[PDB]
Amino acid sequence: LDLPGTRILNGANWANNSATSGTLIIFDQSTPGQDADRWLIHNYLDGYKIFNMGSNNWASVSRGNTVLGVSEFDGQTCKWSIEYSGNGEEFWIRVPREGGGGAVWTIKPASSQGPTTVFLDLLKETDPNQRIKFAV
Amino acid sequence: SDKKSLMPLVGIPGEIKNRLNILDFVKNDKFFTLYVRALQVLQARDQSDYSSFFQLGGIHGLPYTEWAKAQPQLHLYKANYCTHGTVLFPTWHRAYESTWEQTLWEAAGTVAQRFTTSDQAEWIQAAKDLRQPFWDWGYWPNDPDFIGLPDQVIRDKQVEITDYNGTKIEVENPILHYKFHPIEPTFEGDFAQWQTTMRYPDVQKQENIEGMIAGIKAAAPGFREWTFNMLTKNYTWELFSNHGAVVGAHANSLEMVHNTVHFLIGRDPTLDPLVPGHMGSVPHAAFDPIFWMHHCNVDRLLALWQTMNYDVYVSEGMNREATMGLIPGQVLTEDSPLEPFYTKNQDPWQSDDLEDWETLGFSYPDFDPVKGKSKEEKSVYINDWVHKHYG
Ligand SMILES: O=c1cccccc1O
Ligand SMILES: [Cu+2]
Ligand SMILES: [Cu+2]
Ligand SMILES: [Ho]
Repeated sequence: LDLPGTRILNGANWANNSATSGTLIIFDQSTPGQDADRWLIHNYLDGYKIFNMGSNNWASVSRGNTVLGVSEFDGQTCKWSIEYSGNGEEFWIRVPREGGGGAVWTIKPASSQGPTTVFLDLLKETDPNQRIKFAV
Repeated sequence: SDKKSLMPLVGIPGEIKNRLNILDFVKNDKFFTLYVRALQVLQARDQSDYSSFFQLGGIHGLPYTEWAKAQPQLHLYKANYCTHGTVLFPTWHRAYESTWEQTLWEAAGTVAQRFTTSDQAEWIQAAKDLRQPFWDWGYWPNDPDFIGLPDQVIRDKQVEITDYNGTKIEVENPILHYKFHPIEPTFEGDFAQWQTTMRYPDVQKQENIEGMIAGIKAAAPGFREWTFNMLTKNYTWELFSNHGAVVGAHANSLEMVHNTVHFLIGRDPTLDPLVPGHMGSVPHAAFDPIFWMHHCNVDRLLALWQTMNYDVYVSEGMNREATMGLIPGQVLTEDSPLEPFYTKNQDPWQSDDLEDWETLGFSYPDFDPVKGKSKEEKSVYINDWVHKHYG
């Protein structure tokens, strides 16, 4: 009867996060531990909060323009906007900013040769590395 | 921030008044005149007007445009507003029904002013006391000759009302069909070929009204049995509200029973291949005036179940299909937004807000005898009334 949550995908690669600061949100095609690839997205205020069923970590804005998982919920860094991209079933996850224009999730490696984690850059409507689809 | 909605959902102000059974409703000469007239006004209104029959009907499914929004979005997700097969099914349609009802009410108010007879005080009073009627498709009085829908709803091409100077007049039945002006450009296939809403179409793409009526009668005992089960066999919200992830998994739910009623007006099940009418299809359904009567009884049956299973409400469930307000792959709770419906304070309506149905300005005859009593007393009495009525 338990909820399955969802998979946060980028193309074919799915999002995952392990326990243990603030851990990285790795986008690949191999799940590290149980439920590391399942996310629960509830509405939060006028945005959304994102929770990992495997590590119990929240997707957070972290000092240094990266998206890490954190243990304790923090409303200043754990709320997100999820806006439709305009094509397919692809979405932008967005840092809620005064009136809009906030930085969006970007799936690219840190300094090349992987691993492909989540970062924060300005939205480029054509950039495939920013498109996010969800699958239950 | 500012205004998000040009037409907030507020319901009906003043005294709480009942949504009546359609069979008794049509016998009320004043209520029926007002309904038909109000309906005439909404249907005549420009289809770009967000307070028109088309726009209000067009919220449910097609077209995929924003309804009464002050500012457009950058990238609009083209999909249905209505949530089907999720925990938010009965609650969303409560909001949807009242959105309709407040527009019908506000239109009828201006009609009652037009009357020039001496009994206009009784007209002005009837206009506020007006509500959307329901169709009790679960009550079969043990009569194979019985139909829960009067002739003014499913047969009459012309209905009798009272003109503003007391004279009886015949007018085109606005409850029977709705004429598009024009046909929606995004309507594809068969629905791009119908100038009016169509019920129970035959092989030659035309209405089979007599075949529709035979089919309702023949399933009327089977629906008594099914409604009775649905109300007294479901004890959790999950099994009562949605038909299930794989359609046909929750046979007992309100939605699943509610589904087969849509096809009774909309779809002949013996045809190969299927030729659905408007009511037989989700993205076109809410253009048929009978939709509001069917969904008034859905809201009624939800209210009856609520009385029995009190303080048992929206439970968390997944949202698999993307609607125009709901993200694909998110969780849905009592706090989840019911687009495109907004409160007088410009907040998205939530299930939580509309749990107590009277907050929207209506009740149901069933609840007259237990007014003021406790949840427990209303619980006992109604569970007897369901047993007396649908048993
Ligand atoms: O109108 C409908 C038609 C077909 C199937 C499911 C649900 C509906 O609400
Ligand atoms: Cu619906
Ligand atoms: Cu329906
Ligand atoms: Ho709420």
